[PDB]
Formats: sequence, structure tokens, C-alpha cells
Amino acid sequence: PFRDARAAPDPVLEAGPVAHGPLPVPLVLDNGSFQVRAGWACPGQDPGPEPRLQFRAVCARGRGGARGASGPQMLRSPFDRNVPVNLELQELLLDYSFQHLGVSSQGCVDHPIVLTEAVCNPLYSRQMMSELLFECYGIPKVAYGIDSLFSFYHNKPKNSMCSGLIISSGYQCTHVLPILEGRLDAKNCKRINLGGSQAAGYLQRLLQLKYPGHLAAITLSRMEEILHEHSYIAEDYVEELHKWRCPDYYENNVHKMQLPFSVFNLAAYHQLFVGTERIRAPEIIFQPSLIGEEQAGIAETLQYILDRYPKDIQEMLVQNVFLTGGNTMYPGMKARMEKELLEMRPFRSSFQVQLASNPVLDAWYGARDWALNHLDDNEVWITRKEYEEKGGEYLKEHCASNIYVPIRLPKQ
DNA sequence: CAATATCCCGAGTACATGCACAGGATGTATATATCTGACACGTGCCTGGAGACTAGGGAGTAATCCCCTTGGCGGTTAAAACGCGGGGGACAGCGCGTACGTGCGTTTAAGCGGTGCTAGAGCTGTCTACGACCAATTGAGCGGCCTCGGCA
Ligand SMILES: Nc1ncnc2c1ncn2[C@@H]1O[C@H](COP(=O)(O)OP(=O)(O)O)[C@@H](O)[C@H]1O
Repeated sequence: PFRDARAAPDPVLEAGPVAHGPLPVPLVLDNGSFQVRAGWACPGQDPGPEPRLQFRAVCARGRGGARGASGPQMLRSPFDRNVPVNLELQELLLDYSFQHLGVSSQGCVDHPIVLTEAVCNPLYSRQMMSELLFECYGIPKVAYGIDSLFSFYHNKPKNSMCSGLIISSGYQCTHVLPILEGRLDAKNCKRINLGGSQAAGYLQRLLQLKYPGHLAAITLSRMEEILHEHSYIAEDYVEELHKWRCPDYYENNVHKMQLPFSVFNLAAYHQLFVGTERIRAPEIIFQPSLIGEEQAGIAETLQYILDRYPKDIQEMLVQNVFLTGGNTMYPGMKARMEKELLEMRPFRSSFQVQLASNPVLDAWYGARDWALNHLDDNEVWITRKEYEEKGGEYLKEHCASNIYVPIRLPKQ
């Protein structure tokens, strides 16, 4: 039976939890598309004690017009396909986050910040995100990095130079990232235009067509439960669906999702039987052709990037296949990935598949551990004055960050 | 002549209508405007006129029986009228849509310069289609040979 989600927690703090040693403790801000995750670096403690503000990245303002609201509670959100592209709907998302974390007082946030961004970020987008940050909030110095690569940095066996493929899958994108000597080989990195949002959207539209008698009973927040709790990824889809074909297996494995009641009441207050549907929603990232979409999918793409290298460095970078982010949470994901990988390697060769320690939070914990180390490496950060000579389309090439290129944007 | 029916006249009957009222949105009122197109001017075409001639058609007639037209036909139901059934008719309320208002932002119109699409050109330059004629076919009717039924 379905549950309902929680809302409106009580995060309130003093003006700044400044510890011993250096006073400018940075904010660690994972600016996610599904949800934002934000908090103080809190140095000198091994386990990250409190990743506060776990909240959905969505805002309310309706037919009333005169007000808007920002916490977990018609709706809007600041992103287009995992790049932020909104003005004040970004501000009132930052404002919520700062106010609930506490801030000093004066006409700026006194603390430096580390902020996640898109695997590639359009130059205009980076420029705007820098302007909307330095101008309005007055931050002293800033760092941009990629969610996935922070999660890798967290999960590495050692704080040392590495190579691998990162497999990442968030709200509206999945990416395959080849990395060599700690550097993202962004020349031949690739992404797929699908993700967990689109899975839920498909599972919704399926069950709407299965039970037209009660369109209103099924809605995204209930699709979330069946997709998180009750769905799994096949080892081989055309074989799973084949064992699902016989009634004696079906009845033993179909999921009985009881709606809340007011004929045994199921003619409207149905038990929403999900069978094959609990496979067809996860599978979208491996076979986007279950939707209309003609793209290679996470299987053909991995082969298509992996055959663009010399045969020795393939055998190097496949030694660390890493799973992180959103959709990798499905049960069975490691097994499907390592089976699909076994067919596309030399007959006796070796590979290894690692799953992130906490697939959803390790991006933030990574950004924490990174900033807490690189406090004083002033070649890594963008300082407030640099933004006055370099127009905002500028970045500092540390590991776990997008590849910079010399370029400039006309503005007046 | 009797009977069912339509017509006609006066009592008694809700509300419909015509009115008065407040007030609001728009019709007026003035000044300005360019430009539609009025008007004026020739250009050049066809609408018309005007002849000579054949041949196609039209008009006429003649004969006539097909078709219409009529009477009288025989056969069966729409109408008449009644009994008889249920169904169209008159109140209580829910809330869903429609409207309407707000702020939603998509697109068009305009004016910009460049340029290639189309629509008037040809004797284009032929040659599909247009007569012109020939040939095949079927069908129908008229002679001609031959078994049999009713009559000497
Ligand atoms: N436990 C889970 N099982 C399955 N899917 C999950 C789970 N938790 C989150 N998701 C999916 O993860 C996606 C969001 O992941 P996230 O890393 O926050 O995205 P991003 O970094 O792009 O904002 C959502 O589409 C959601 O459906």
C-alpha cells in the first residue's frame, strides 16, 4: 500500500558554526536538478555529520501571483535538462538554502563555496551562474566541479591519480565519462538524453492507459514509490519478460499496490497490479527505443567510446568501471552491467565494476572532502576579483572539473 | 330530423409589458492626413459589321397504333371508435463549467535588401488525337431439303 511523503522540517541555526583554525568555513552545495543538497564543510570530523537540507528542487507560485515558496511542501523548477537557466527561481532556491543554514549579516555571504555543475556547461550558463553568485551574494571565492567526479573522488581506494569510466544517471541525463590520469577526457565523453524523470513519466502514462477509470488516483509522488521500492533491472530483458509470460510465475511475482479505499471496491479503489511494468520502467536507459527515442543506450554507447582507444589503454580504463547517481540505485544494476560488459571484451580478459558507497549522497560527500582538503590552494579557486577581469566564462582546471578552453563572450 | 361538433360571449385570471430610473461607454467633434482613386489622358482590339456560299437542318407532310386513356374491375386495408397502459408532466438540490479577470510572452506586421521563380514569350516543333476509311462479326429472316397425324 502507498505512503505519503514528509514536508516542512525544522532546519534553523546560529549565524555561523565556525570551528577552530581557519575562520572561512566553505559551503558545500550540490545544485541538483531533482533535489538540492547543501551544508557547512564542518572540518576536522571524519564522518560528514550533517548533510542538512535534503529538499526537492521545485518552487510554488500560483494564480495568487503575489508570493512564492521554496521548501519541501501548480509548480516550477529552474533547470532545463540538468543545466540551470532561470533567474529569480534560482535566487529563491539559494536564499532558502542560506537562510536555513544561517549567515553572518552584512551585504554578502562571507564564506567561499563549492558548487556542482553540468558535465559540460554552456559558456553563457557558467557566466550567468557566476554573475548571479558574485553580484547578488558577494562570495569571496568559488569552485565549480562535477557531481559524478566528486563521487568518484570520494570512492577512490586512495587520494591518488587514477583512470576509469564513470557511469552516472540523474534526473534528466545519464553520462559515460572516460577519465585518464585524473583528467576527464571530455573530447570523447558522451551522454544519453534520458533519466529517472522519464522512467516515472513512462510508468505514469502506462498505468493511466491500464486503468482509465481513475486517472486522478495515480500521480508522480505515487509513481516514485513503485519505481524506488518495487522496480528492478533485468539481467537480460528478453529472458526476464519471457519467464514473466507464464501465469503461475506471474501471480507469484506481480505487485499488488492497494490504493486507499473510501463489488470489493477494486473497480475504482484498485490494487493496481504491476507485472511487466516493473521491468519496462527501469529498462529505458538501456533501451531508449521503449520510448520513441533513437539513441544508443548505455550498452552500445559504452562500446562505442571504448573502441576509440588503443587496446592497452582500454584494458587500463576498464579496470575501474564506477556506478553513481540516481538510477544506479535499482537492485540488480551491477549484475546487468557486468554481464553486458562480459560480451564486449577479449575472451579471457579482466574488468571490474564498483558501485558507489551511497549513490545519491556521495556527490555531496565528495565535494565536502575535496573542499576541506583544498582550502588554501589558491590556484584552484576563482577569487572575487578574477571575475572582474575574466567575464565569468572562466574556470581553473582542478581534478573533478569540466575541461576549460580559452574563449570569451561579448557583453555590454 | 338528431346528434356531435364548432362558434361565440362574458368572468375571472398572472404576469408582461411598457415605463421610469441610474449611469456608463461610446458616438460625437475637431484637427490632421495621405492617399485612394477620380479623372483625365491616350492605345489598340474586338465587338461589330457586312458578303458569298454551301449543306445541314428545319419544316412540312403522311400514315398509323402506341400509348394513353377510360371503365369497370375485384380485393383489402387506413379510418373510426372504443377500450385501456404507462408515461410525459410538475418539484427539491450539486457542482461542475462558463465566464471573466490576470498576467500570461508568441507571433505578425513592417520595413529592410537581395534574387530567382514564374509567366509570357516562340513558330518553338512536332504528332496525339482527329477524322477517314476499311474490315469482322453477330444476328435475323428466307429459302430449301427432310417424319409424322389426322383424313379417304
Ligand atoms: N532509491 C532509488 N531508487 C530508484 N531511483 C531512485 C532512487 N532514489 C532516487 N532515484 C532517482 O534518482 C533521480 C535523481 O537523482 P539525482 O542524483 O539527485 O539527480 P541530479 O544530480 O541530476 O539532480 C530521480 O529521477 C529518481 O527517480
